[PDB]
Amino acid sequence: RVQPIKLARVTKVLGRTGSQGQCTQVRVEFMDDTSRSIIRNVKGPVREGDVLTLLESEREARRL
Amino acid sequence: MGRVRTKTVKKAARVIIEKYYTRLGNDFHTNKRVCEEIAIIPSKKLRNKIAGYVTHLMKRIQRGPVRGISIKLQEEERERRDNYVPEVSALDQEIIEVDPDTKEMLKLLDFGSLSNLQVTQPTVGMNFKTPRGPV
Amino acid sequence: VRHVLLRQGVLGIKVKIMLPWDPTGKIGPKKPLPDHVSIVEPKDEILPTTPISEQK
Amino acid sequence: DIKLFGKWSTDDVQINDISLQDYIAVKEKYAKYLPHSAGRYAAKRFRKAQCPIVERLTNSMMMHGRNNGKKLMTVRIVKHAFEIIHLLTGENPLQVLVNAIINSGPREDSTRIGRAGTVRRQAVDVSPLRRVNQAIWLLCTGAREAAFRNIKTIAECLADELINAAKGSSNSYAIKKKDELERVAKSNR
RNA sequence: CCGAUAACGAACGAGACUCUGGCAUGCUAACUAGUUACGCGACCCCCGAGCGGUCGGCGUCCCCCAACUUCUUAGAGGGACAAGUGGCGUUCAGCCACCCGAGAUUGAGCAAUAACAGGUCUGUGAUGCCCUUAGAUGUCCGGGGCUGCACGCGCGCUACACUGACUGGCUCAGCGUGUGCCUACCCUACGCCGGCAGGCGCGGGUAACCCGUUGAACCCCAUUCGUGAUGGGGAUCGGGGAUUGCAAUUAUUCCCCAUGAACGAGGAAUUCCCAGUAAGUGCGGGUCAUAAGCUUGCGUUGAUUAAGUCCCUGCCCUUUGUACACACCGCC
Ligand SMILES: [Mg+2]
Repeated sequence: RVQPIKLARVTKVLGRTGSQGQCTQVRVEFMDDTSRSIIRNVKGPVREGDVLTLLESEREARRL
Repeated sequence: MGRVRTKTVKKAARVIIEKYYTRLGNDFHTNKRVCEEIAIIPSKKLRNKIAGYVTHLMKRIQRGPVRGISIKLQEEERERRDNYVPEVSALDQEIIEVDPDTKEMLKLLDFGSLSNLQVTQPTVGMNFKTPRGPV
Repeated sequence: VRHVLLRQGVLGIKVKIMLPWDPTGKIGPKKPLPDHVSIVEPKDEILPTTPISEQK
Repeated sequence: DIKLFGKWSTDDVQINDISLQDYIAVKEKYAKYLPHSAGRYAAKRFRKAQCPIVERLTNSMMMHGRNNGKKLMTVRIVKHAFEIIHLLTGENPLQVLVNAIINSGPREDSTRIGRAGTVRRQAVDVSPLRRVNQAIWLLCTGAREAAFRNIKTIAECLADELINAAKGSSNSYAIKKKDELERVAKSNR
């Protein structure tokens, strides 16, 4: 029933966020489906072309 | 980052390019050597900053008309402007599109009924003027 | 810097004079301003004539 | 052909998850005899990912002021702890360290200071580089806390910390802290 | 800085500049610097090497009786410019990445207009006024004080331990000081005595010549200890011995043997910091007859995190509002 942990690869970096620069928003496409892609805010040093894991499918989508 | 060149180097580079464009070239290590004798530069750092900007500006000049003057580009302009005069004028067209409203004006000036004039059909609809405001 | 003693107190005088540049070094210094770039003026040296060869 | 500390070839180690393959540096050109190759790894962003992971462990293990420049002692400690983990498990200490890092690196966290909503504020994902950094930091902190006021040696406590993290037994300080962080991130979703 | 332009032409500041660090087996040189090579040696191997291995042992500017400058020293120069390539950008100013390269942001110094009732009259034979000027607020001498303690605060040092302490062995620096105008007081090798602090003789050095090849600490390798207020910590305190000085009591400092107190990582708060940096760790200089828990420098080991933001604290520019202009610690 619960959604399994999946993987998403960063394609683009959408700039910092978090009121202190401590997060960066990145557009990530799921390794399962190349077409399906969302935007998520992540912490730590991120560069385009790296894979990060997701414990949930949807959390957030906004443009600053 | 932090590689902005100031007035002291930019004006000097422009002046020496204007004066010695022929001697100057695309080689940084040769422009730094010609800068030894074409001008008195107190500091080696100043002289090679100037030489680097000179090479950059010459790369720009070889393609386009930079604000720094050059006698070859100036004479090329002075050629293009006074030349490419067409063998036949664009003002000796055999037929001329003339609106009937414009036709009556020549009648008073008794220069109408010329062969080169062709009385057209004026547009009907008066559909000029853009729609007002938004949309 | 010089002090002047007046009946009311002390007046401090500071005088700074920017010396003029001169290659002789007597009326002032010899080195030019570090940011001053002086460009020598060339001659014409156009030579648009036909290629000849002087024999000497 | 390299044999870090004279033994335990590096080429036999396989990285488990794709997310940390580019950031865990154990194989091929990341094959050095010693975890002491000071080479200006902080001069640019994303350069410590090219630093071999044993050297990162060594750098993180010397902390709390009392031993800050003593990197030779830390190299010795890592060498011994590798001997103990090989003795206990029978498998490659480098593989054990890699698996411990994979299992210790948290996958989510919390951030934002918006009046401290529920636990911190709003849940956030973590980058692979921060996963590796936090895993190494958690392992070193767990070993240090385990070996502070007791007879067990730093090498032994580092060994058992890495072993428990690699097997995921939740008997490790790093695993417990990671679980707590994931729990509060879930609450701050 | 590029550009737009009722502005044009300038001046200061920034930058440029000076010193320092990084590279030059390229040049100039070196008995107050060395390296190689050779000759004497000393020790090991000797089966058998022998152009064998070690020598901070002696020599070859003790002038005819070797060369060279890599190491060291320091001068002249060179070298790096966003210069080359790719992308972004008006394709402008520039930005990002990469190659080659020692180096693609090394640190400092200097530093505008205007101002503060900021600090110094206890730096000055800088100084206006005022006070005192012989029972002196001048100056000198003796003694005491500046240290004094129910308490609060700031800069620090040592620690709370086993990533440790003790004992022994081994092993590596760079800054820089050194015999005094007055002015008396230097750095110290070596030998002897003592357990130590020290003492007693002999030198050397006014200095790349002597200390000194600065045998530094940490670190490294072995020993003991075993999670305890314990061999952690060394506060407090007794007794004894030296050194400086005219004088050591309110202990100047140092040495030895005893005492082993709090302290088991510290609340609210809060400081500093981005690469040879923080930190650990010693060594110089200043003060110094005697002296560093201070400061100014130097080396040694040497990281975690970050290449962002305006959230807090502030700063700069523009617009805006103002009843403020002693300028929001305002005004009312
Ligand atoms: Mg003891």
